[PDB]
Amino acid sequence: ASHKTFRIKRFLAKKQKQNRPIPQWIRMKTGNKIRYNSKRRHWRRTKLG
Amino acid sequence: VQRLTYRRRLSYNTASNKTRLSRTPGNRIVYLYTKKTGKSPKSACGICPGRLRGIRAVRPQVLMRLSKTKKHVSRAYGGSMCAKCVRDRIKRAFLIEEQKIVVK
Amino acid sequence: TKGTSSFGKRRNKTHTLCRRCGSKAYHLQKSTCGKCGYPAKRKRKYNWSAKAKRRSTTGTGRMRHMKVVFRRFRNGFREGTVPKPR
RNA sequence: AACUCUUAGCGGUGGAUCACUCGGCUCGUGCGUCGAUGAAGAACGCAGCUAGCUGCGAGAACUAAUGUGAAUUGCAGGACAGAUCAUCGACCUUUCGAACGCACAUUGCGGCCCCGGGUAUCCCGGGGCCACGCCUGUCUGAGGGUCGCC
RNA sequence: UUCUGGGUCGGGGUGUCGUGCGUGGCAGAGCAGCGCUGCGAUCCAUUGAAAGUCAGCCCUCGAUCCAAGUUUUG
RNA sequence: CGUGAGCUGGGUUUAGACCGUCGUGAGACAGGUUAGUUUUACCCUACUGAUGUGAGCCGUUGUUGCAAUAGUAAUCCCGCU
RNA sequence: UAGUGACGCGCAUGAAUGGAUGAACGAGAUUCCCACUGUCCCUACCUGCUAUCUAGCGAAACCACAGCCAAGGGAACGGGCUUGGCAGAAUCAGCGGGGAAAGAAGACCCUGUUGAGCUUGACUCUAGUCUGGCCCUGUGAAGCCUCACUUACCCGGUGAGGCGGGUUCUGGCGUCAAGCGCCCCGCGGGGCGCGACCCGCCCCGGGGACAGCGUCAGGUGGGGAGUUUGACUGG
RNA sequence: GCAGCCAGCUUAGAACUGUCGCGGACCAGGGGAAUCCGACUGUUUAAUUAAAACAAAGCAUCGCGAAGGCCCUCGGCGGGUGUUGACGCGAUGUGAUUUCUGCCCAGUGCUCUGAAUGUCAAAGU
RNA sequence: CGGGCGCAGAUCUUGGUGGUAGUAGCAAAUAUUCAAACGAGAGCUUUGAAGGCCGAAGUGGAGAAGGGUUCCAUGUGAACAGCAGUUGAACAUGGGUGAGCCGGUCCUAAGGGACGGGCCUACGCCGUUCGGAGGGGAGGGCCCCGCUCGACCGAAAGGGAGUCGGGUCCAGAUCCCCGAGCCCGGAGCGGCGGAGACGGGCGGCCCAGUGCGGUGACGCAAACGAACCCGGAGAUGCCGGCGGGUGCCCCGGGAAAGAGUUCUCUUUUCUUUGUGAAGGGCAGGGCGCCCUGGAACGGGUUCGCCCCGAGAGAGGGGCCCGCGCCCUGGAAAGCGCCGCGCUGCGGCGUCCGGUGAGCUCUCGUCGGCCCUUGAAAAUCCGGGGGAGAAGGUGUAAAUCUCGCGCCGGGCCGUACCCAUAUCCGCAGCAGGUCUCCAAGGUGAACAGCCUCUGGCGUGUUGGAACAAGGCAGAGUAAGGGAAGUCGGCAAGUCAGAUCCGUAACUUCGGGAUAAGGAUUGGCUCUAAGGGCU
RNA sequence: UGAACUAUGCCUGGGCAGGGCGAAGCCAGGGGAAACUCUGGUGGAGGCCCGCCGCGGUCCUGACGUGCAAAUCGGUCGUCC
Ligand SMILES: [Mg+2]
Ligand SMILES: [Mg+2]
Ligand SMILES: [Mg+2]
Ligand SMILES: [Mg+2]
Ligand SMILES: [Mg+2]
Ligand SMILES: [Mg+2]
Ligand SMILES: [Mg+2]
Ligand SMILES: [Mg+2]
Ligand SMILES: [Mg+2]
Ligand SMILES: [Mg+2]
Ligand SMILES: [Mg+2]
Ligand SMILES: [Mg+2]
Ligand SMILES: [Mg+2]
Ligand SMILES: [Mg+2]
Ligand SMILES: [Mg+2]
Ligand SMILES: [Mg+2]
Ligand SMILES: [Mg+2]
Ligand SMILES: [Mg+2]
Ligand SMILES: [Mg+2]
Ligand SMILES: [Mg+2]
Ligand SMILES: [Mg+2]
Ligand SMILES: [Mg+2]
Ligand SMILES: [Mg+2]
Ligand SMILES: [Mg+2]
Ligand SMILES: [Mg+2]
Ligand SMILES: [Mg+2]
Ligand SMILES: [Mg+2]
Ligand SMILES: [Mg+2]
Ligand SMILES: [Mg+2]
Ligand SMILES: [Mg+2]
Ligand SMILES: [Mg+2]
Ligand SMILES: [Mg+2]
Ligand SMILES: [Mg+2]
Ligand SMILES: [Mg+2]
Ligand SMILES: [Mg+2]
Ligand SMILES: [Mg+2]
Ligand SMILES: [Mg+2]
Ligand SMILES: [Mg+2]
Ligand SMILES: [Mg+2]
Ligand SMILES: [Mg+2]
Ligand SMILES: [Mg+2]
Ligand SMILES: [Mg+2]
Ligand SMILES: [Mg+2]
Ligand SMILES: [Mg+2]
Ligand SMILES: [Mg+2]
Ligand SMILES: [Mg+2]
Ligand SMILES: [Mg+2]
Ligand SMILES: [Mg+2]
Ligand SMILES: [Mg+2]
Ligand SMILES: [Mg+2]
Ligand SMILES: [Mg+2]
Ligand SMILES: [Mg+2]
Ligand SMILES: [Mg+2]
Ligand SMILES: [Mg+2]
Ligand SMILES: [Mg+2]
Ligand SMILES: [Mg+2]
Ligand SMILES: [Mg+2]
Ligand SMILES: [Mg+2]
Ligand SMILES: [Mg+2]
Ligand SMILES: [Mg+2]
Ligand SMILES: [Mg+2]
Ligand SMILES: [Mg+2]
Ligand SMILES: [Mg+2]
Ligand SMILES: [Mg+2]
Ligand SMILES: [Mg+2]
Ligand SMILES: [Mg+2]
Ligand SMILES: [Mg+2]
Ligand SMILES: [Mg+2]
Ligand SMILES: [Mg+2]
Ligand SMILES: [Mg+2]
Ligand SMILES: [Mg+2]
Ligand SMILES: [Mg+2]
Ligand SMILES: [Mg+2]
Ligand SMILES: [Mg+2]
Ligand SMILES: [Mg+2]
Ligand SMILES: [Mg+2]
Ligand SMILES: [Mg+2]
Ligand SMILES: [Mg+2]
Ligand SMILES: [Mg+2]
Ligand SMILES: [Zn+2]
Ligand SMILES: [Zn+2]
Repeated sequence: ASHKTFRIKRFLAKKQKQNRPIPQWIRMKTGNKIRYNSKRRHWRRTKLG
Repeated sequence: VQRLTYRRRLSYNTASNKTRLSRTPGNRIVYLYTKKTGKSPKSACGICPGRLRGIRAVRPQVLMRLSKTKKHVSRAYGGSMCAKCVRDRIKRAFLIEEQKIVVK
Repeated sequence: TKGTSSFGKRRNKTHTLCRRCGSKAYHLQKSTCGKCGYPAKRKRKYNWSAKAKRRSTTGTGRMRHMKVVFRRFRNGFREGTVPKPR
């Protein structure tokens, strides 16, 4: 909704900044141990609650 | 004929969401949110059903920005009591005081 | 009816994020969290759920100040003094 | 011919088996230390490139000190190269939270003191405060409650 | 697959429906203007007209095109 | 007591409800009455039709045919004389 | 065998466990008539979307092994066994005979010393409630009981505003005292008293050692709790 | 006393007219005579029963004057009815109107006595 | 020597893989076609044209809740979007939500919940304006005056001061830009002006003056005033009739500017023809408001009513609302057309009327209905009150003067979707989910059907056939007409409107559109039903 | 631990074309010796009627029934101050 509280908007701001894929140089660091961001969420298939 | 929409978040035909159709210089018919109609004061007697005369019929907080002359008349109880009952209040006050002198 | 057509009428939050435990169990009309008991002064922690106790006991968070006591204890809670300079 | 079935080779599918193990489990030992001086927990934020984890708190991927003695490393870049790491007695440590001015699906609404600025007034910013219960003491009081003095 | 043959059009036959558009009318309840003229459903004539008719109707009478080339078999 | 992935649910035989009898009652009736979700075949056979089929051979291919076997069918009535 | 109207020793109708009646109303149950129609005689034709074929895409239920029959016997209805009939690749579209087809540890029935919902005149209790004793509970008087006392206790009212004893002639107006007395400041200013009586021990009323509380005791108690409600048996 | 001008939209009547067709599509009650049940409107088993079931107005009974009736709470003589006061609140039955509603108090239950003979706890004697 | 020591079963557990099976299936809401472009690649993207649909109770345009980046640009075409994809709500990289006057914030509604007290072994519970020594504020200068005083929380649809016009972006907008305002708060001088303030009687003296007008309703830019009290506004339901005003629609200009048609006809058809807030003025509407006066032969008057010696009619006034028109705004801007230039400058126009059982919205007015009476509070205002303050002859105290000037207005939300693909139902699910706006024709209609504005490709795919059997078209069907069937199940008949005609029974209301009839088109006329000078 | 579904209550909001029957009240005109009646019009009441939206969900025991859907779809239908 357009009507948001500051806590909800601050909560959605954090989840919006975590929905970024891993940097490419991370796979060169850990030896391809972390291949992808397993915590990527889509706005349709998984909701926040 | 063009179909116009609301200009605010409120989407229900409540008493605060009242509009009127206004034609703009851009030849557009837009909604213009109206103020609720005010009421002129009633007489403090509680008998006369009509409202007082010589007083603006505006909202309560609009009376704060109006001058004092626009909120009463130049009579004794003007602005709170009607002229008809003020005459009755004067004659009732006089005649009762005269009956209290007869008993003395 | 009782099934699919009833799930469409769900657009009113019953619980929100609690200010004490951060969980989405703060009942709005009751004004009481369902997970930590906020705003009651004492946290609800029942012994009939070892897993629930395991998820929010001491040691499951940061322990910003309790981990420092562990380091200060092994030195006798030394205060006021400083190491001998070079 | 094909198709079907059987047999073996090879190739797939699949993941068993085996070998491995910075993990678990169990036993034993020594300690046995939270918090209004703000705990546990939570939220948010913090990296040159950083999502998570982890570590930190606007001094935010660590400061100082001490020990150590040349690295960190994915890529750079840059070390005032005493690098880095460990220890950790100094310092720092946002918000919510027993959470404490009143509240909170609100970064909502107040009050006091002081300081600085625009100019005592007001406005703006900063600092210190204002919860509840209770103890000792001070101060200010209350009641012909019991007296004294009149 | 050229002695030819096969298509596409056209024509005719057939049947279906029902008298086309346009034009004309000294047909038209009338009405409106100056006998004239305008408006006017319908009506008459042209006009058993018009329309469409093998795509699974019939017959060519003409016109204009077309002739290839998949796989396999003793 | 052929035949509900053939149908139809009228009846019986869930839960609603009424009447009568019975029971203190909850309820019962082998009494009556009213309303009451009839799900799935694309698998294998069988059957119905439809392609194709003797992988070995101077066989390939076409026409006209023969035919085992299987199916099988007609039925009853009236009027005149 | 329906419907309606009658008949009524009515298995087993009946009067607020309401009887009888009844306009209007009814997606209520039932009977008949007209009209109407493919409901039927008796089926046919047309259209769309499918089924079908194709490109792409692409499941599930189900599955001991499987899948031609007749009889036989058999756990008394084979698909396999016996004796016969017999039997030819690989498939398509249908189809609903069979697979005692699938779906579901039969819901009917019985059994279990397995429950639950519910009901009573089941067994055993229980909240509540009634009643008695004790307790808070004292005081005075009269003949255990009655009547009094207020201070316990209880209730009501109020912004705890006048307790005890010594303004009705109108749908006005009423707000910190006029006035008088006394006294103090340097004609301006201030205080006190009367006005507005004194005294008093409880704010004013209504109860009153009774209600009520606490605790035992008796009754009541399917409101509630727990549990039971034999077995044998041609089910 | 009207003349001039302006302004619509309906209604009625008539002629003519086409193939007697014309609410031409669309929109849009089949009707009648009876029985049963419930008066009606309303309500109900979300996902098999929309009904004759529930409710209903009406009718009738019952309880209760507040230290009360009914009911809530582990508890405060706290709470609901109750910002209430019998034309009210609470508990039931029946089910509009019309017409009636008979007989039975033995049984069960409720209730009222106490010239109450029995049974009869704790405590007290 | 010690075991977690040997599996085919347990509708075993976990994981994996088959047959079925290139099978069922990708079949609800009419629709696509041609060409071109980009591209390795096109039924599906884009562009144009064509033909269609949603048809204003939209498949349209905007919100609430909810979602939370889904918004926008660019790139990619692996995976996903049940065919494809050059496409996407996918992926990747960037960007985007700007407020004193929109909302939150303020108020209390139901309610929640502290406080006192009580209860509870206790965590705690009860209770909610009551119940405590519950006031933290004074005026007056160390003194007397304050509870009707019960914290606080609780509405993004209640109450609640004040922002509108034009323009601008790839996405923002009543927030940005420009322009025009407004509200509130703030000012020992609160900055000026005006008001208070106009003069009298004696010859310098002395005395006034907290405004003024109208018979009145009431009017003037202002026009002292506390405690306390009174009252008003906030703040009143539903329904019906009528009237005023906008918007829309409609009609006439033989009106202007473009455009469509022009085979024939059409002085034709279509489109565009405008002005914000605030302020001033004036129409219009309303008034149990005033003065004069006096009514029966009662009169006035509405669609209905209602009104009148407690005073009509009539005449003359007063007040309120004026969202209508004019003006300031403000034509400079906006639209329409034409012209030049370039890769922004000019010209012209933006006109004049008619109406309505028209539809909405709104402001009014008169009623109807209730054994139903249809909120509180913040806040604001008027009056009563005359305690006080002010100066002694020109001023002072004081000022509700949108007269004017000066300063400030913090915090949070703000993109987008809002549903046949951004919400919920495991999904781009035929389900569910609160509102606003709403055109032309037909017609009684917000019915169905068609069209315009806007939107769209037919709803998770195309192509070719047109067998059986289905589902739907509520397709049609000779003769018979319920013989079908448990049963007229099914759908068939009837249907609108006008004119006639309507029984049994009844609670007199009804039954009733009972039943049963006739009529209905087109065209050309006649007649009647109005207003205005 | 839940009343985001649903049941009831409370508070504050929102919403419901066009027609039909047409009650009180009112007006005027007839009939009558009077009591009073009759006719027309007006008026617009109703848990009134038809019916759209909405809210419901009768029948087809239609569709669907590994569905669009763990209850949906179509027509029909109930109500719609
Ligand atoms: Mg979702
Ligand atoms: Mg604990
Ligand atoms: Mg072998
Ligand atoms: Mg292998
Ligand atoms: Mg802290
Ligand atoms: Mg041919
Ligand atoms: Mg037999
Ligand atoms: Mg049988
Ligand atoms: Mg069978
Ligand atoms: Mg069956
Ligand atoms: Mg059978
Ligand atoms: Mg049956
Ligand atoms: Mg049954
Ligand atoms: Mg039955
Ligand atoms: Mg039924
Ligand atoms: Mg029969
Ligand atoms: Mg009979
Ligand atoms: Mg009997
Ligand atoms: Mg009786
Ligand atoms: Mg009986
Ligand atoms: Mg019914
Ligand atoms: Mg078998
Ligand atoms: Mg099986
Ligand atoms: Mg079993
Ligand atoms: Mg046994
Ligand atoms: Mg049991
Ligand atoms: Mg049970
Ligand atoms: Mg029991
Ligand atoms: Mg037995
Ligand atoms: Mg009978
Ligand atoms: Mg009924
Ligand atoms: Mg009855
Ligand atoms: Mg009903
Ligand atoms: Mg049901
Ligand atoms: Mg029903
Ligand atoms: Mg009944
Ligand atoms: Mg009765
Ligand atoms: Mg009874
Ligand atoms: Mg008896
Ligand atoms: Mg083992
Ligand atoms: Mg195994
Ligand atoms: Mg982004
Ligand atoms: Mg795909
Ligand atoms: Mg691209
Ligand atoms: Mg997009
Ligand atoms: Mg993304
Ligand atoms: Mg609040
Ligand atoms: Mg509001
Ligand atoms: Mg209100
Ligand atoms: Mg936008
Ligand atoms: Mg002056
Ligand atoms: Mg005064
Ligand atoms: Mg009105
Ligand atoms: Mg005054
Ligand atoms: Mg927006
Ligand atoms: Mg959907
Ligand atoms: Mg979910
Ligand atoms: Mg129309
Ligand atoms: Mg509308
Ligand atoms: Mg329409
Ligand atoms: Mg398509
Ligand atoms: Mg879709
Ligand atoms: Mg067919
Ligand atoms: Mg059919
Ligand atoms: Mg038909
Ligand atoms: Mg026929
Ligand atoms: Mg028959
Ligand atoms: Mg038969
Ligand atoms: Mg039928
Ligand atoms: Mg009838
Ligand atoms: Mg509710
Ligand atoms: Mg009906
Ligand atoms: Mg309807
Ligand atoms: Mg519906
Ligand atoms: Mg349906
Ligand atoms: Mg039915
Ligand atoms: Mg039926
Ligand atoms: Mg069905
Ligand atoms: Mg099927
Ligand atoms: Zn008055
Ligand atoms: Zn919590």
